[PDB]
Amino acid sequence: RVPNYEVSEKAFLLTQSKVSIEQRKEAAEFVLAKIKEEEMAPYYKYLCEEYDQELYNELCKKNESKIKELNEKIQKLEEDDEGELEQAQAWINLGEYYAQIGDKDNAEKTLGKSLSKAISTGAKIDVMLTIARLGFFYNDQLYVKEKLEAVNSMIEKGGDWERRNRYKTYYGIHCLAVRNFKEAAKLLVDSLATFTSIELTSYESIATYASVTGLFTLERTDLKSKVIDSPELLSLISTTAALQSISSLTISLYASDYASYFPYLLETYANVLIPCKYLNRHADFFVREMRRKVYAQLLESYKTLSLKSMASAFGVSVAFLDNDLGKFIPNKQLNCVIDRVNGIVETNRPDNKNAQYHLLVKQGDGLLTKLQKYGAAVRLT
Amino acid sequence: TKKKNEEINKKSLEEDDEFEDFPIDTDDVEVDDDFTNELKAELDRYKRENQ
Amino acid sequence: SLDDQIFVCEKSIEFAKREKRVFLKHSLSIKLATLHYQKKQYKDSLALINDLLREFKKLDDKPSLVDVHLLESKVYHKLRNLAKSKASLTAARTAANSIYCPTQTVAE
Amino acid sequence: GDELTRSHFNALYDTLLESNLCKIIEPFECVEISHISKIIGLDTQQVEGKLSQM
Repeated sequence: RVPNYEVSEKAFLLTQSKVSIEQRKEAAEFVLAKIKEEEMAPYYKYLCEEYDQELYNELCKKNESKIKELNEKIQKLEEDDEGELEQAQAWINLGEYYAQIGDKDNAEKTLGKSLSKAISTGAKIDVMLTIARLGFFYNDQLYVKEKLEAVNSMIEKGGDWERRNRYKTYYGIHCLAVRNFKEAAKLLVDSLATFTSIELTSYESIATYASVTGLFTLERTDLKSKVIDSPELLSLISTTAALQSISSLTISLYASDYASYFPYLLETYANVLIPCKYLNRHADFFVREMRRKVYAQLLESYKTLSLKSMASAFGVSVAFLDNDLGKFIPNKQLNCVIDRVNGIVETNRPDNKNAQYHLLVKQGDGLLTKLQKYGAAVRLT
Repeated sequence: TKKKNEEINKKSLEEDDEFEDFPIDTDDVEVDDDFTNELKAELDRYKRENQ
Repeated sequence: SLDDQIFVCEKSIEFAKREKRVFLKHSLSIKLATLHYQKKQYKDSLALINDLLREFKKLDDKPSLVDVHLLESKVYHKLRNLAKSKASLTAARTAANSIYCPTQTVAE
Repeated sequence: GDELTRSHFNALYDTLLESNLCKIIEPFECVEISHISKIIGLDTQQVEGKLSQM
C-alpha cells in the first residue's frame, strides 16, 4: 500500500532543478534505493530522461518468476472451482504487480476483471479506488477525473464511512493539482477530522496543504477558526520546517502584524510552494494573490493612509511599494488610488446602495444575453 | 442535405479556409514577483535597521 | 535535577518487571509518567499512559487507575487542545464516581 | 508565575480596553484621536494601532 504513493512523491523532488543543486542531490539517495527495490524499471527509463542492467535483469527474473508462479496457479484455479471471489482476488494481485512497475495499462486490465464478476458492494468500491490511484502516480488530471465519477455510484450503496474518507481526499488531490483551490479547501479541512493513509500521502502533508488552501478560501472569522482554532494543528506542533512557515504566515495575517508578514511570505514560497508537486505550477498565482489580499485588508480599515506609513509597516522602501501597488489597482481588489504628489493613499468608497446597484445590473445583463441567443434559435422553427 | 448547400457556399466565398492556409505558410505575462520582492525587502531592511 | 531523576527511574523500572511482575510494575509507571510531565516532555508521557489503561480496563476497580486519567488531563492541556482536555476530564470524572479516592485526589 | 492568571488577564486587559473605548466614542463622529489618547492613557501611536484592529 505505502510504496504506491511514496515512490512518486519522493521522486518529484529530485526532478526539480528549481531547488537548490545541493538539496537536489540529497533527494537522489532516497529515490535511488526505491528504484531498485520496487523494480520500477519501465517507468524509470522515462524518468532518467527528465532531469547497471541488473535492475532490469532483476525485473526480467522477478517478472518471469512471479509470472510463472501465479500463471499456472491461475491456470490451476480455472480447472478448480469458485470464479466469483477467489479468481477475482488473484486478478487483483496481478494488478498489484503491474502497479508496482509503473505500467498503468496493465493494472487496469486485470482489475477490471474483478468488477465484471459479481462481487460485494464493499468490495466494488475498493477496486475502483485503486484504479484511480494509478493516475496520481503520473499525475494526469484527465484520467483521474473520469474514474472518480463511478466511485459515487457505488459509494452509498456500500454506505461505508471508511472508504468515503478515502474518496474525499482523492478528489482533494485532483483539485489541488489544478489551479482551483475553492473545492480543495472544503474536502481537505474535513480530512483533518479523518484521515486514512492507505494509498494516500501522509497526514503531515495534509496538515500543511490544508493550511495553504485555508488562507486562499475562507473569509475572516470562519477561515481563521478553521485554520487556527482546529485542535489537530496545535497538537501536531511544528515538527517539520514547511508546516512551520505556513502557520507563521497564518498568524501574521490574522494578527495584522504586517512587519513580519513579508518575511513570512518569502519563506512559504521557498519551502511550501515548491516542495509541493501540486502547487509547483501554481506558485506564481498564489504568492502574488497573497500580497493583494493582505494589502486590501489594511486599506479596508482606513479612510486614508500615508505612503510613508504604509511602506514602513511592510518593510519595503517607499518606491517599491508604489510599483507593486500599480499592479494591483487596475485588476481591482484593493479598490484604491494614490494621490502621488501629496503622498496620501485614498480608498474609493462606493460600498453602499450604489454598489448594490452596479452589481445587480451586470447580473441582469448576463441573463439578457442568454435570452436573446435561445430566443433567436427557436424562432427559426 | 438541405444545410449542406449553404456550408459549401460559405466556404467558397472565403476561398479555401485560410484556417489551414496560415500554418502551412509559416495577468498571464506577469513574471513571478517573488524573486524581485526578495531583493526589495532586503535592500530597504538593511538601511531601516541601521538607521 | 535531570540526571538523578531519569537514571534512578530507568534502573528501578527495569528491576521490577524482571525480578517482580506487573503488580509493582504498573505502580512505577505512574511515577515515571509524572516525572515525564515535570520534565515537560509531553509525548513521552502520553505513551506510558496509553499502554496501561484499556488493557487494565478489566482490572478497573482500583483508585490507582483513576489517577492515570488525572495525569492525562494535564498532558492534553499542554498539547494545547481542549478536544481532549475535555475527553480526559470526562474520563477522570467517570472513574471518580467511585468514592474510594482520598481527599487529595478529589481536590486535584 | 501562574498560567491561568496570565491568560485570563490578557482577556481582562482587552475587555476593559474595549468597554472604556466605546464610551469615549459614543457622543461624537469626528473625534480627534488625541483627545481619546489622554483619557484612555494609551499613546497616540498605540491608539491608532488598536483602532485599526477593532
